[PDB]
Amino acid sequence: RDKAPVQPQQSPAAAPGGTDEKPSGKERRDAGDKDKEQELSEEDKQLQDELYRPALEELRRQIRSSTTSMTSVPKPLKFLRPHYNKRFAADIISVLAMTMSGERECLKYRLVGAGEVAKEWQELDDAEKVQREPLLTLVKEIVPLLMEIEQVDMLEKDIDENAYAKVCLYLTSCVNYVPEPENSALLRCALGVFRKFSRFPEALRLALMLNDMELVEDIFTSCKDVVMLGRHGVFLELSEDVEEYEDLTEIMSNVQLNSNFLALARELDIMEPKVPDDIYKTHLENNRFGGSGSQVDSARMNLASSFVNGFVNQDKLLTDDGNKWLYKNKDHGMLSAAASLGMILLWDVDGGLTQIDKYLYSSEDYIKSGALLACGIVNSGVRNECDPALALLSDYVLHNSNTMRLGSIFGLGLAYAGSNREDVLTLLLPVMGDSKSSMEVAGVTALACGMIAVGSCNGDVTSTILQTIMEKSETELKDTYARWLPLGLGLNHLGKGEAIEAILAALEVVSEPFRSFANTLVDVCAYAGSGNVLKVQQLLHICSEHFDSKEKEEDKDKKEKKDKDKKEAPADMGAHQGVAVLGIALIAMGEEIGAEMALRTFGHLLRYGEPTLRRAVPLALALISVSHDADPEVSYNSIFAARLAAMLRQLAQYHAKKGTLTLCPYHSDRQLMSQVAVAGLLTVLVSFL
Amino acid sequence: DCTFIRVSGSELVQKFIGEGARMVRELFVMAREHAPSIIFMDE
Amino acid sequence: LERIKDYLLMEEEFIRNQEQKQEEERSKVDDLRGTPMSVGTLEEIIDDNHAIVSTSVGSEHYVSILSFVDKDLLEPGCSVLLNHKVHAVIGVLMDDTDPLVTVMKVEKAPQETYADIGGLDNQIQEIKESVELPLTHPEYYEEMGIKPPKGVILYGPPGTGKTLLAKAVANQTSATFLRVVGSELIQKYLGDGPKLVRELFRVAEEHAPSIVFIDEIDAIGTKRYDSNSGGEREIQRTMLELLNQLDGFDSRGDVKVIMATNRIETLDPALIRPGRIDRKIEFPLPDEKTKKRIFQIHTSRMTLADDVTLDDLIMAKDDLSGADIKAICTEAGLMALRERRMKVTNEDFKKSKENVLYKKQEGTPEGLYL
Amino acid sequence: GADREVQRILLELLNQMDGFDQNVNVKVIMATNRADTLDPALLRPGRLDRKIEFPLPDRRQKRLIFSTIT
Amino acid sequence: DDIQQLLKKINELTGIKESDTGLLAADKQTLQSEQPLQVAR
Amino acid sequence: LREELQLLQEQGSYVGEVVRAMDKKKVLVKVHPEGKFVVDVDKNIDINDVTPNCRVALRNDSYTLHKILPNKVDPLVSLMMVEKVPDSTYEMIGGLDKQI
Repeated sequence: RDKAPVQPQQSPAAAPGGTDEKPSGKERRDAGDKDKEQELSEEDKQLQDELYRPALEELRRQIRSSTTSMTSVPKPLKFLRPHYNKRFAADIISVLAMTMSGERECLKYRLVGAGEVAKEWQELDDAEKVQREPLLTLVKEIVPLLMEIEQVDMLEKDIDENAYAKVCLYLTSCVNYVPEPENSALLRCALGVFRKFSRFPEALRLALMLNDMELVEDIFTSCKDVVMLGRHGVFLELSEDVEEYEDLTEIMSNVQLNSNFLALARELDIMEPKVPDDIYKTHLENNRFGGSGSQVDSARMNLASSFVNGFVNQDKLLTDDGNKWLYKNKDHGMLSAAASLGMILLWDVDGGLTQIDKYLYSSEDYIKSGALLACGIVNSGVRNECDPALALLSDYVLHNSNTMRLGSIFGLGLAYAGSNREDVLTLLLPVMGDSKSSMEVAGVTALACGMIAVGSCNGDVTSTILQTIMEKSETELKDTYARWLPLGLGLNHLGKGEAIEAILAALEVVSEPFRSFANTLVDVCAYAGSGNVLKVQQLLHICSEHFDSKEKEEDKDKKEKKDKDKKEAPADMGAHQGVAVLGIALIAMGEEIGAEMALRTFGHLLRYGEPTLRRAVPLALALISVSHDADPEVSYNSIFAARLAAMLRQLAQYHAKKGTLTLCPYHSDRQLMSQVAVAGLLTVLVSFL
Repeated sequence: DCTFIRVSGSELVQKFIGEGARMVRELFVMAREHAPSIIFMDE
Repeated sequence: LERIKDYLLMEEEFIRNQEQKQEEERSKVDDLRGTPMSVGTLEEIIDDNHAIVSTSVGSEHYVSILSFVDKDLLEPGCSVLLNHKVHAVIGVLMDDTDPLVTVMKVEKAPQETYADIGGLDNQIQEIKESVELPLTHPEYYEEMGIKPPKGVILYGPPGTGKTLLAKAVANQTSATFLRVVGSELIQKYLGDGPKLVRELFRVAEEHAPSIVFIDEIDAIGTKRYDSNSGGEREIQRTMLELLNQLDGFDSRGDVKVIMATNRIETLDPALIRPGRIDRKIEFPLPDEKTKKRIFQIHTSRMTLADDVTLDDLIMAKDDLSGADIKAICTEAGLMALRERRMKVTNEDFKKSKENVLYKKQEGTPEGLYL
Repeated sequence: GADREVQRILLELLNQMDGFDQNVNVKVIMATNRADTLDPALLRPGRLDRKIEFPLPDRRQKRLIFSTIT
Repeated sequence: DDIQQLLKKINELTGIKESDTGLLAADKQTLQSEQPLQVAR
Repeated sequence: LREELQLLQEQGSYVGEVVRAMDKKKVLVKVHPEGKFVVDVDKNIDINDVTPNCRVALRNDSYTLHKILPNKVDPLVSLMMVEKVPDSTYEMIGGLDKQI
């Protein structure tokens, strides 16, 4: 219990009655009270009274923290300077100091911008290192680097409870919900504690997000300290971007410590175990050469059929299937079949010269130019296929070596990409200065220096892509130039973290929607994705723009932006009407594992009547699954059974059977409604192992 | 304040649940739609 | 608290779900349509652009289709749209979604996937290569050209997790799922069970590849009722319609027949024979080790201190189930909230242990022949 | 169909059987010989409280019946 | 809870301004010649 | 007002039953005895108030909707009247409180 002996103890203002009631209330504070603090309305008058007045602060924060207060609740603790693993400690530490210190860190982290919240914050950090429960105390102490000294404060014993838990939930919520400038603190102090820790591919994912060059030297003196070996060569090469294997091969070409990291981490290693084992552990049958190879001839689906048989790779059979298949083939299909031998051969350095050499310097411009194209396809570590085309390149309008400049300048964009590799670009100054009426000259100009130019140091607005900005706005002709030049512009904008290059090109470039389409291309390729919903509702606003191609690319940005929280990626784009919008979602599925909701959207997107959008479905439909697979194939046989429809059928047989290298070439494939010359640039889309 | 239900044995009661068509499980419909539902039954 | 986010996303999904001329020839077809579009029923189809229909009372007419919707959508026994003037067939009507579909066709992948197991991963492998591999990756059947297994029998003690496995395969699904309780096949009429079989597997056949699961199928052979006209000479005929249905004719199709019993001995060996059901699957009470896994699953999302060993709940009782362990968890929670605590201590598992094991853990009336 | 009409006549009887007036004395006296084929939802308080059979007579009762009829 | 609740609030905020962002002759004359046809009971 | 009684001398209407409305501003009505009829809406009504098993006032000539009718069915009230369980409260089962 009864409150009859103990309720009127608040009624005298005597100090000894307080100084023996408050340790007694501390003893009864293990359950708080008998009840939900029905003393509040009588002891709020005691606010004005002041020996053990910090114990009066403990009573006051106990009762105000017992009912409710967002700023007056932690005030007796920040005036108290907390003084005097339990149930009592679970009360005034694990829940009262957690909610109370949480609203103090939130209300002052949003209010002022002191050190009292740093002392109490490290006091709760220490107190929850006593309680030892992560992943709620952690996500509460994020919003007060502070997190850096928290990680070197807490990371002593629990390696995986902050490694597997905190870095996954907090990296996932840090690309999902937290904005950018704290992810750098995640990456750097994660480099600290993960530098103190083993299992180095967590630091290599820190290389995927940092793109740091000190990390690769530390992880290679440390990953030579940890002697599988070629396997971390393999996902080293698949994990890395285009810059840090050239920076890596120059700092390791200096030191290299065994030279076997020069062997692994440029080329030839990430591919020497695979292709013989690709022959060994797997066995493919001749009845897709014969069945999918007996899908009928019209010299267009023979072209695409030889393209399907070009991606059979139980050997290099289609490299040496006789003659008169390419003799039936036309010019950019002669690029396709002169490059098909390289598309069978993404290995065999020495064999590439002696298989392509029959088709080098031949009687046909597309045999030789597609042959040097295949020389760009086969490898990325030769630099001896540079000069037989690199010496020929100069034509100044419309000669053979401009097509060999297509396949060879693009093939050297495939083969090499430095930190900023520039002699090929000084060769590119008479290429963009050449400006042939063939589109793919400036096409593979922007795409080639853009493949060198991805992963750049937050991009640049240097004179290379600035030169193709001014020489782009030189001529407003053949609007595929106004589409495929901001391709490579935005590729140079890639490597951004914080680029205001969208504002720089938004001051230089913008005009009538060719160059406002350049504006929306930089808007796409400079904004790869974070928690940045402001441009997602801006995306919703300029989604309704009357120009229906900045709709196409600007809304096409979605599969780049929200590729991780992919529950949001299904939208009502099929429920929209601007049919290229159904194209946009039809891009936004992608090449991944392809869930039943994705294939359920391919049920309706499979059934559409235009040959361009009907041509747009089987690419991602069979690309997302690279019977089960052949059931939509025979369903397309039921859809048509023009040559566009037989060509999408061959496209589906083809595709059936954040690394930038798999991010570029489909965005290079986004202007499909055009010539078989552009279908000569269809055979460039290398993104598979 | 739950809907008190008593479904004992009658074709009347089956006609008020469904029409006596196949089963009783439209009582699940009238119980989810009256989700504070207390049902009582006999021997 | 996140109730603002939950109720905000709920009201946002509700209003967004509630967010649901130029074409002249379409308006001309709308003028071909009457404003009172009446509804008819097909009997036969005559190829000369007009067929025979049936009225609500049965006035029957030789009327034509508005030929922009397809007449291949029309089948004998489909509801159509009729005019009042010449009573012409206006167009295809969406079909009547019966209580057979709205009750039996479970649209929901119900509960947890294969992390809800204990003592499994052989039977998961058998349901995987017997059902999921004919479903998800039937390309090995192209590699060799060999038939899949047809039927699955689940059997064992009650509370084993036949329900758990049925809702796990009902979770990992891409086929239209159906569930039937085997006690539902006997009614107060003559000739009802076979009609339920015919329309049942007809509905299982018409839509898509489907997964038909029927549980407690032994409750038709060992149960008798006064609420039954005829008797064993109607039950036997229902078993005969299930017999010819399960081993019928004319390309049965991608309908996975999955059935569950408790006892196995009182069943028809003409239904145990392969050809109907090729995967008869033993369900034992697995092991005392994955007990701790079922304790880990059933205590994985509740506040609980250490206070116990699971070996104390291993060297306690010989049979083992999610029904046992789950009742230890729930009854321990009843003791914990009975003692108004969180972080459940040992004595709740002690009185929960004795309460559950006495609860059924007994026998007959003591002595007997111990 | 004919069973549904007798069913709804029983619905009319039951629905106008519980709640007549509670003051207006309508004395409904129903008679059968059979007590088997009956709904117990009829045999309810408020509907029908007393259950009166006419048993077979005995010696002296049949003597009095004979003294009356003869 | 913050990842799922925050991402769900992000998707709901995406659908909200999307909902706010929202705002033959094959046989027809022959059928018109079948309006002078007959019901044929 | 008395000259305005030919309004009361106008043709009456039908009571219908709305199962549910379908697209393009039409509804489905079964009347007192007949089949189902996809009939037309009026202007001064609400598609947002299309309720399942809702009676509406239906015009008899052109089958246009007129007014929504309340007091629909009461099925659980009807079965409650079929049962007539004794309405009980706390104060009448004295003599034991443990099971309570």
